[PDB]
Amino acid sequence: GRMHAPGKGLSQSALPYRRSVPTWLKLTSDDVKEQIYKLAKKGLTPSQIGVILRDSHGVAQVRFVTGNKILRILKSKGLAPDLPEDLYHLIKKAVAVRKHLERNRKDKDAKFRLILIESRIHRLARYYKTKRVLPPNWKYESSTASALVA
Amino acid sequence: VRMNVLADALKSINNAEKRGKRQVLIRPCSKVIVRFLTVMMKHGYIGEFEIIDDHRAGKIVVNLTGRLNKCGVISPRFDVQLKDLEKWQNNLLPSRQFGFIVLTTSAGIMDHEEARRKHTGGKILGFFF
Amino acid sequence: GKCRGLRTARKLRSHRRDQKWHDKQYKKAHLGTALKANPFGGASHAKGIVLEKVGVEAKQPNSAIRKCVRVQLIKNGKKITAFVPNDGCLNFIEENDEVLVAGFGRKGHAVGDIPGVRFKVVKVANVSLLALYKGKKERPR
RNA sequence: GGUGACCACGGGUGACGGGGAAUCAGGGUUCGAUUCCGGAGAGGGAGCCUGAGAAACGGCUACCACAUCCAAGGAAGGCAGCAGGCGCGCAAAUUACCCACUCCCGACCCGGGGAGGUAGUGACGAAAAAUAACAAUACAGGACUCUUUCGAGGCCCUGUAAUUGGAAUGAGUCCACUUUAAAUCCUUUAACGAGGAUCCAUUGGAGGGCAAGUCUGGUGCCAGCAGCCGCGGUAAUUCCAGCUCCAAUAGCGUAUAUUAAAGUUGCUGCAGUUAAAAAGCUCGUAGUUGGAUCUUGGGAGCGGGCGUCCCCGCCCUCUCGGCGGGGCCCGAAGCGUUUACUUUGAAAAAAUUAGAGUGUUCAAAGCAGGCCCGAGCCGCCUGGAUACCGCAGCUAGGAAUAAUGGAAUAGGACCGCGGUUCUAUUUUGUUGGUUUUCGGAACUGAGGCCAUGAUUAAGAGGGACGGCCGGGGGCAUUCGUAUUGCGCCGCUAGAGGUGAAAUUCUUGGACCGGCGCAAGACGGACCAGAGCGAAAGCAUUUGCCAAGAAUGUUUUCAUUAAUCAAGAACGAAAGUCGGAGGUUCGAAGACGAUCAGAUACCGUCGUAGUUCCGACCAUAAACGAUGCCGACCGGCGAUGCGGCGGCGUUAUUCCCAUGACCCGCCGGGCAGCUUCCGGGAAACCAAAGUCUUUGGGUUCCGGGGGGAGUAUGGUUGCAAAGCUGAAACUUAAAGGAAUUGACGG
RNA sequence: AGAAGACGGUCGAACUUGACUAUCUAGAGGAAGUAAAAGUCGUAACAAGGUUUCCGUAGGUGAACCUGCGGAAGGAUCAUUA
Ligand SMILES: [Mg+2]
Ligand SMILES: [Mg+2]
Ligand SMILES: [Mg+2]
Ligand SMILES: [Mg+2]
Ligand SMILES: [Mg+2]
Ligand SMILES: [Mg+2]
Ligand SMILES: [Mg+2]
Ligand SMILES: [Mg+2]
Ligand SMILES: [Mg+2]
Ligand SMILES: [Mg+2]
Ligand SMILES: [Mg+2]
Ligand SMILES: [Mg+2]
Ligand SMILES: [Mg+2]
Ligand SMILES: [Mg+2]
Ligand SMILES: [Mg+2]
Ligand SMILES: [Mg+2]
Ligand SMILES: [Mg+2]
Ligand SMILES: [Mg+2]
Ligand SMILES: [Mg+2]
Ligand SMILES: [Mg+2]
Ligand SMILES: [Mg+2]
Ligand SMILES: [Mg+2]
Ligand SMILES: [Mg+2]
Repeated sequence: GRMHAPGKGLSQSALPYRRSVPTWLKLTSDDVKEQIYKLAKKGLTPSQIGVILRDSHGVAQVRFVTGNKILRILKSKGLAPDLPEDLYHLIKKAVAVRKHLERNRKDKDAKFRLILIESRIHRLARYYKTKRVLPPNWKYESSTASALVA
Repeated sequence: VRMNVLADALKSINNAEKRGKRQVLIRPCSKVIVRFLTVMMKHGYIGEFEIIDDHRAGKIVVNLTGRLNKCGVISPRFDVQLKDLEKWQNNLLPSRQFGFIVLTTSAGIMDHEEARRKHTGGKILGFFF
Repeated sequence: GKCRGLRTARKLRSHRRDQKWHDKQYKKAHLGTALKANPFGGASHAKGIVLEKVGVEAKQPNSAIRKCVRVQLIKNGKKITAFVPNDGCLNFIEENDEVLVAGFGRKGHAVGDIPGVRFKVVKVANVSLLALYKGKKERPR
C-alpha cells in the first residue's frame, strides 16, 4: 500500500522475461551511452532520459542494452547531480507547498500534506545518509530548501 | 508487508488442501520453501511440484495428493535442542505414530526424526501431519 | 494481536506485570491497602474483649436475629462484630471476656444472611465454644 | 566529563543471597527467618588496644537510651549463646545429664568444651501398625444339588443370638538381661494379663454440589442451620434431638497465607461488533519485524544390504616434514570476516531431587553389608554408583537459518621490475680497517594480469512522466429564490396561532396583491446504500494557487519498508476571549395555554449563540459500537474512476478518430444479493474466515457488578474543563444473544 | 627510661537549628457513597412508556429531569415508485 495514503494501487511496469537485445535494435552500447550523455547535458533527469530514449529510439531497457543503469553511466562519466533525483523532486514539492502556505495559511489541508512530504523527505535523506550518498551532516531545513532546490 | 514467505506458502497450501483443489500456486518461491516441500514430498504428503522461473523470485505449483491435514508454520524460529525437541513434538504433532516437525540445522533442512538420528538441533521452521 | 518476535521478551514481561494489576486478587495481595484495612492484620485468629451483645437482622428473604458480639481486639484496639455460631452460645458469652475470633470462611467477606459480619467466635474465657456447647466442660465459676 | 525509555536517579519491600521447598501434562506460580555455603550484627552509633588474623563486644573507651548496687564518696552492665522469666502476641519446649560419640582448643595420649551428644515437653510433620480371629447350631442367599415349585443336605457365603466356646495375642503390671558415660526407650525373655475380649475410636455429615433417611419426636420465618444455592410461618429428608446410615480413621473439623483448579493473566495459551473492551484521525523517533538472490550436481571398495540401502570415504594453505639437503612423513604459524545458533568436552561443593545396590523384621530411612567356621575363618569378599545442575564464561566439530561486511571518483587483488632508509648477526678467526646488495625492513615509480570489479528489478516501496478524475482544500468572483425590514400603490376587518384557545399585530391600514431598495443567512428540486478527504467533513457559476488517489508505463532509485512509547498536525457541535455583523432560528427569560400541579411538551416574543476574522478548548453513539500492513479462501449482477478490446446506433464531414449508448476484459474503490467455505453464544459475518489441526508482522486495550471516571497528586486551560488516575467499603450476580408467553395509549 | 597534662590535626558519637523525604495519626465541621424499609413527592426510563431513546456540550428547574446546538440508531424506517 501507499506510504502516506490509504491506497493500494497495483500499477507497475512488467519487464519481459527476455533480457536479450532485440534484433531490430541497431544502437550499440557506446552509441546509447553518447545519447545519454547529450540528454544529460541538455539537463534531463535519468527517468526522463529513459522515457525519451524508449519512446523515440526504440531501446527497451538501457541496462539490457549497455550492461549498466543510467545513473551508473552518468556517475561513471561524471555528469550526474549530487542530489538524488527523487530527493530533489521531493524538496521541490515541499518548497512549492510551503510557498503556497505562506500566502494561504488557512489551508489546513496544505499544512497536512506539507507534514507528509517533509516526513518522506526526512526518511529518504536518512536512507541516503546510511548509504553515504549524502554527507553525514546533510540536514534538510524549511529555510534552506528554497536555496537548495532551484 | 510480507515478512514470512514460508508462512504464506504454508497457509496457501493449507487453504487449497481444505478446499480440495488438485493444484496450488505459491507466488513467492524460496530455497527454504523448496526444501520444506521436498521433505513433505519425500514423506509423501504432496506430489510433484514445479518451480516456474521468472527472473524475479519464482513461483511454485504443487500437486496436492489429498493426504495433508495441517502444514502450519512456527514463525519465530526458536532455538531447539535435542533435550527439548520432544516437548515440541508433544505440543505440535497429533500423535507419536505420524506427523513431522521440520527444522533447519547446520546439516540441512530436515524433519525431527532425521535430526534426532544424526544428533543435531536447530531452528524449528514448521510442521506437517 | 500480540507480538511474537525473538527479542520481544522485555515487552512481553513488562506487559504481563503491567496487566497483572488489573485483577482483584493480585492487587489485593500486592498493594498492601487490604492488609492495612484488615482488622485482623493478616492473622488467622485474634483475641478480643466483649464490649456488648447485639442482635443483627438477617437479609431480606430470611427473617431471624443473628446473635453477635461487639469485640475490641487486644492488638491495635479495633472494634469488630463477631457472630456467635450455635443455638444458645450467646448465653455462654458475657461481658468483658477474652474471646478468640476467627474469620467467617470467605476471606474478609460477609457470609450468608448476616450483613457486614466477617468474623466468628471460636473460644470464650479461654475455653472452647464447641466444648461449652457440647457440655464437655463447664464455664469456670 | 559520567549515567539514562535497552528504565538512570528516586521511592517501596511484610527483601539477608544461594543450594533448595510446595504445587506437579508441558509451560509456569508461590515460598526459601530455618541446621550447608557466603554476608551482616551483638541495645544504637562511633573510636581503638593487643594480636598473623577483630574496627572483637561472654575486649576496652565515649556518647545516646534503658538499667543494678550504695554507708550517696563511688562502683558495676550488655542472654539476636544453653536453659529460664517478663513483654508482645493466634503463635513455639527442661533454670535436666554428660564430654561416652563427632570434632575443636591447649604447653597437650591425661584437661576443657550448654560446640555437640543424651534424656524431658512435643498430634509441626513423616513411616509402620491394634481395637479381634476361628469352629458348630439355628433362619436367610447362591449356578446351589436330589423328584420336574412343595421337603431335605453330598456343598459355598453373609448377617442376626446364644450355656455358645475354647484357641491366639498384644495394651498394660513387672523379674532379669540388654542399651547407655549413667541411664530411659526399642528389641529379648520369666510371671500375671480378654467375652459387654465395658482393655468401649473419634471427628464431621445424611436436599443438591457430594457418599449417606421422602424414619420418629419437639420448634413453628422463632430458635437456628446454611462456604454457594437455599431450609425454617404446624406431618421440616436442611433447625434441636433419638435411631439408622455415610466419609476418613488414630485421626478429623475450622480460620488464614499460598498452589492446582485458572485457557479467570493466557510464552505455550485468553479476549476487544452486541457481554468488560480498538486511541476521533494521521505523522513520527525509540522499540519490535522485515521480499528473493551467492556450492548445486557428480565420486572409490569398505558401505543405515555397486549389493544403483549406503557405516560412510567428501572424487585450507605453507614451514623444520623429526621416523643447507631421502621418498622411508606427519609438526611449528595464519584463516579465504565477526557473531548468533546447534553438537561435543572440561569446569560446575555436599546435602536435597531422580536413581544403582543392599530384607531397617516391611516401610520412612540409613549407608551399610554378605561368606563360610567341620573352632582356629590364627579372615575372606564387597559397596559407599550414575544422572540432572539453568543463564553467563572456556574448548573442539557443523555452516542450513538470521544479522554483518570485501572492488564504483578503484585509494582494488595478485605476479614481478625500478627507484627509497635502517638493522640481531659473520668467520675477509690476533685485535683494529670490517666488504657485509649480505638476511629482512624503512619509503616510493613505471607495468602485466585479474572473464578485471555494480545479483535481479518484489502482484514491496519512493520518485518521474501521460491522459484523465473527484460536494478534496485555500483565495477571489458570480448567481438564485426565500426570509425580514424599509419606501411607494390598491381594496378591505380582520390577521396570526392551536386539538380548542389565548398572549400578539390591526380603520393610525395589519394580512394580502404589485414594483423597487437594503441586509444577513442558506445553497432546494437535480442528490443516489454515488464521489472525494486521514478523520472531523465537503454541494450556485467562473478564475487562480498548490495538493491527491486510481489507472497507463519494456521510465528511474534499489530495500529506501510495516506498525509504532515519547513528541506532533488536524479535529462536528457546544463553550471562552476580542473585533466585525446581526435576516432567520433560538439555550436563559417573560407571557399565554394545558394540567391536580406543569418550573415542560404547544403558542407569542426573546438574550447569549447561530454568520465572518483572529486566539483558545480537544471533547461526540468522533460508530462500521468492528487497529494497521500482508497472503490465501466461493458465486453473481450492478455502480464510480482509469485503461484495453469488440457487432452495431447516434453527434459532425468528405474519412478516421473523439464524445453519448451497447457487449466484454483488467485494476483500484463505495456497496449489494446468494452460498452447509469457514466461524460464532447466537444475532449474524466472505470477514467477525483460514483458532486445541492453536505462532505472518506490529500498536492500543479488557479481567464479575458497583464505589468511579470518584478522591488525592501532577499537568494543560482565561474559564468551562481535558489528560493521567486509586483505595476503603459494598454485592451474587450484573450483563449478552436468542425462545416462549404476557402486555402496548 | 619515662607518667599526668597541654597545642594542633583527624575520625567522630551526641546535642541544637534548618531543609528534604517516607509512613502513621488526631480534628470542630462539611460533603459524598453504600446498606437498611415498610416513609413522603412525583413518574424520568422499559410499549411510539404516552414529548422515541441515547451521546457530547451549555444553560435552567423541588426531584427525577427540561431545553438549545451537532451527532447515533443501540428506532418506531433496511423499502416509496415519472
Ligand atoms: Mg529485613
Ligand atoms: Mg535463606
Ligand atoms: Mg549461616
Ligand atoms: Mg599470635
Ligand atoms: Mg563483627
Ligand atoms: Mg563492637
Ligand atoms: Mg479403644
Ligand atoms: Mg439430623
Ligand atoms: Mg490455585
Ligand atoms: Mg476471559
Ligand atoms: Mg460494550
Ligand atoms: Mg521507528
Ligand atoms: Mg529473508
Ligand atoms: Mg389572532
Ligand atoms: Mg466548532
Ligand atoms: Mg462575540
Ligand atoms: Mg421566534
Ligand atoms: Mg501486526
Ligand atoms: Mg472490574
Ligand atoms: Mg453549611
Ligand atoms: Mg424523556
Ligand atoms: Mg419518552
Ligand atoms: Mg431494541
